[PDB]
Amino acid sequence: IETVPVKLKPGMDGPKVKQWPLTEEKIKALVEICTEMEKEGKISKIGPENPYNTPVFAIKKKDSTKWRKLVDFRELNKRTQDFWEVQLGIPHPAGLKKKKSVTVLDVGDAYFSVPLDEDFRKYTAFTIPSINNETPGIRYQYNVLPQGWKGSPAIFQSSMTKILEPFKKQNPDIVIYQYMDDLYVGSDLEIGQHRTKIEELRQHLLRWGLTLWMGYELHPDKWTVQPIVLPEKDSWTVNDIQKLVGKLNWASQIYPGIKVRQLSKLLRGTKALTEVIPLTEEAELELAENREILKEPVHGVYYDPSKDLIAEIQKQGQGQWTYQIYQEPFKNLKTGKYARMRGAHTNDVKQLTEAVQKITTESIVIWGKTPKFKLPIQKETWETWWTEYWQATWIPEWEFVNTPPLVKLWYQ
Amino acid sequence: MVPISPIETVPVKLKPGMDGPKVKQWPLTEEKIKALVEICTEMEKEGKISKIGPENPYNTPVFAIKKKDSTKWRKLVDFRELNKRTQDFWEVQLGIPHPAGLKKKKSVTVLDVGDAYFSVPLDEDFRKYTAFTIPSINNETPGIRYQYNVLPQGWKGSPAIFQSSMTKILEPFAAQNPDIVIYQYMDDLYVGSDLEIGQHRTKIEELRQHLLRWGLTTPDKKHQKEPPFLWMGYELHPDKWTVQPIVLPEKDSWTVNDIQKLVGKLNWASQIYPGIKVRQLSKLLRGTKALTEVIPLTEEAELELAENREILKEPVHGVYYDPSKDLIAEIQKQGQGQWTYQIYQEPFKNLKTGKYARMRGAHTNDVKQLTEAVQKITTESIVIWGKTPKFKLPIQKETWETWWTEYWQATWIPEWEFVNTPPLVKLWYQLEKEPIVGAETFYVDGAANRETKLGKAGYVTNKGRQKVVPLTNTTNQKTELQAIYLALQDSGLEVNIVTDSQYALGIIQAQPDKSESELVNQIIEQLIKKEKVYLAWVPAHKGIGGNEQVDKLVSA
Ligand SMILES: Cc1cc(-c2ccc(C(F)(F)F)cn2)[nH]c1C(=O)N[C@@H](CN)c1ncc(CO)s1
Repeated sequence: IETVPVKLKPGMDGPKVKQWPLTEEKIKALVEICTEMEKEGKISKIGPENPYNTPVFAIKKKDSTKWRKLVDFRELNKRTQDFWEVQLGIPHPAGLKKKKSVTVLDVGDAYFSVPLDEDFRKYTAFTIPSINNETPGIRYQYNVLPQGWKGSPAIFQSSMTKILEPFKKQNPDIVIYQYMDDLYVGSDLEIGQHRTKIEELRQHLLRWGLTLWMGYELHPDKWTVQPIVLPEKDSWTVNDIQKLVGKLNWASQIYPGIKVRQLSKLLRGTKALTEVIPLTEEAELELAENREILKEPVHGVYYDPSKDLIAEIQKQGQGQWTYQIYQEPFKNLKTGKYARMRGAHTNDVKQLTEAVQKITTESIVIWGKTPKFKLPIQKETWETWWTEYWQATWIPEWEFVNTPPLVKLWYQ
Repeated sequence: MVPISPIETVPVKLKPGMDGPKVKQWPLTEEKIKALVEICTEMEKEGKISKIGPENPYNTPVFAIKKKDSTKWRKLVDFRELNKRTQDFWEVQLGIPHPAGLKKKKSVTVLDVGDAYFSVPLDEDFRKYTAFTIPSINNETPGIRYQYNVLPQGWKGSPAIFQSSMTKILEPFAAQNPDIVIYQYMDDLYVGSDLEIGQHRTKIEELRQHLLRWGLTTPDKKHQKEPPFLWMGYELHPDKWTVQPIVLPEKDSWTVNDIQKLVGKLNWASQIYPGIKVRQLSKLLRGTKALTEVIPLTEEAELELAENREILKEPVHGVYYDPSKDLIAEIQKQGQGQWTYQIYQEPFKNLKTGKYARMRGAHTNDVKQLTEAVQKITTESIVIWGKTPKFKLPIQKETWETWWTEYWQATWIPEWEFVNTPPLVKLWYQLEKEPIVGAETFYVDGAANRETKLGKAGYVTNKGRQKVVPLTNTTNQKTELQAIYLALQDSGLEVNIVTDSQYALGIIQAQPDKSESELVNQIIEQLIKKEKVYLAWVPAHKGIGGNEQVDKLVSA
């Protein structure tokens, strides 16, 4: 019930981020939420002698219609000490990526029962904004551990190990990983029966609140990394072979052996784009060898936890989105594609926002880290709208792509 | 005596790793010293300052300026050196309230607190650094030493500590008087209500009672003003608001100052006067960096300032916000990357207006600019009214649908409807997704010499049509574009074009309708004329049949 000592790393002041404008209903929701939090002691009002600020806004999580407070702690997380005093943080379970089903449990509410270092509280300051700068902003700071702070799981991890030590006691089958305010629970178990030992964990969580009601069911073994595929046709146009030669040339940066000398010789001469050309036998062989080359994985592609993970996303149309995660260009550690059906049958930005959330989740499962995104969208459009569809308690970094990449063709 | 409630003290420290201020007290003339001994004596007997001994090593200089047209000397301490050392305070003074955001209250009373910041206690652990010295006559005694007991004017923390304290005091009064509104911005406190003027000035009195409970004295006899007011360059009337009437300066050889005082002043007018354009006046500025330089008006400038003038001739007014009515925002394209907008709730009566200038880009199109303006208006509206307005846009619904569905980037505008007020924003060309059967296939290429800057651009087609043009003073990138321009210029209404220029692809796939480059705009002009254009890319120096034979031809 006593504080654990927390610092920032020297040479770094606390965060001083400006609060961005909020709709009236979001401000109202935050006022109600923070008034209660103030009553419960989780937060307290703050004077102007606190120069620090972290932005805040309000959401509606998946399948729930009452507002939830989210604090963008991205800048504070950068400036927060890295917690390797007793333990070197939580080592990522390489087995969590390998389970046939994994489910995510919001454990963030458990942080609100443990106090935060009274010396550190001044750095968690946030501002409920006013409309039209009419009245000053309502300023609060955290007394308890805050959701979204990278220190909250680090501090709680010692006291969370005891909460699961009975559960992983009975189930050495089950990998449990925690990231920010989330508990990721995984097993090689059957689908109906994986739901069963979960809800058990739900109640085993209520027993210790004496001294968080729904689930997201990922399947990290229901899918895998995506190969480069070449078309299979019986008659090829000049255009077809041109596109084929282009993608082969592009893939030859990744795979060593992709030959296009036999295929490009077909393209010699200035034929109409829609004219069929029979495939030379050596051209047919060359494409066959290129196929076999494209079926093996890339050789010597390793994950390095010292470097950033980069995620690129291409909009492909009709609700489909492609993506690749890598650390060095052309050495993807994962690729995939986004489907549809999830809102925005007419809102590109909601799709991209949901796509960013799913890729971050898969990235948390595989490496225990979030990637830096390269978003195919103008900064001004993204910035204006992404918070109105955001539902996760974490937030990744992102930059904006302003030049249309030729690679969109090749991942289609 | 009715007892005063104490105002809670804001703890203050100076910046980490900084000492206090130690600056020497200027030599003052004998009359000026006499004035400040007078002032500090009453302020000391008022509890606002107090003499300090020789222990305090800190010192801030103090001067005395004389009140104009009046024989009242008053005091000035230059806190600049202590301001540099004081901690940073929090910055809620991020914006200035916009008149269009105020809701029309029937009675509104504004009370200035230019007095109360001095009745608020200063943190006593910090009073030691507010020390100043009144130099004695003939420097023959130690200057009398003083320190502040309350928020000093000109000090960094005074405005933030004053407003924080004031808000603390106003909370329960506003909470237990929901039938009013209290806004607090800088030294003033705005109070409005929808009750009869009788019960207004009663509750106004009640608030002044409430601030006496903390020892904060309030304007009474007249003093507190009721609409209209000249405030922050606006004119706030009971039913209406508008820019303070401010008229254009006139010169014959306009300097940099001349319109640095006129675009920033026509920017001001553009928030209520519809259709104010600034571009042909600002090109004259960013291209120079001398605060004195003159340069004549361009041929399109005095046509625009003549249009400007035709707008600043009659007073146009803005309405106050009604939260029960819908917010509407309407945009008009005005040309040369200029966009104008009006935000309103019923026709003919704007809440506010404004304009948006395109971003400094190399290429652009109308749809991207309209999108950017929608985002600007969206954020402005959330700032001012706390909600997103419904848009009326000069773009057809099907135009927007083909655009966003085929644009490589993700994009979105919120709820909006088409308004048929030309010039309508259009899609000027659309590339094909698959090759056009029956259309001639133009294999284009270009190449230049990095040393002579000479080069060639041309094409070979499937019907045997060929062309290679020699070019001077060009680069590889220019020739690649020129080759495409030639294919477009020489082909029928439908044409397939094959290139290896990733540079050209990048420009065209971005779909610009206007460019800085003379050559891109020609290509754009050629694309508009076409019926169907399929643009196919191949990698260079693979000798592909068509883009092997023409590569050779342009480097020969
Ligand atoms: C009579 C009056 C009402 C107001 C007001 C109206 C609305 C709001 C709010 F809260 F609604 F935004 C806040 N204050 N200001 C004034 C006013 O005359 N202020 C004078 C000094 N007292 C000056 N302002 C700038 C000066 C030199 O730059 S001198």
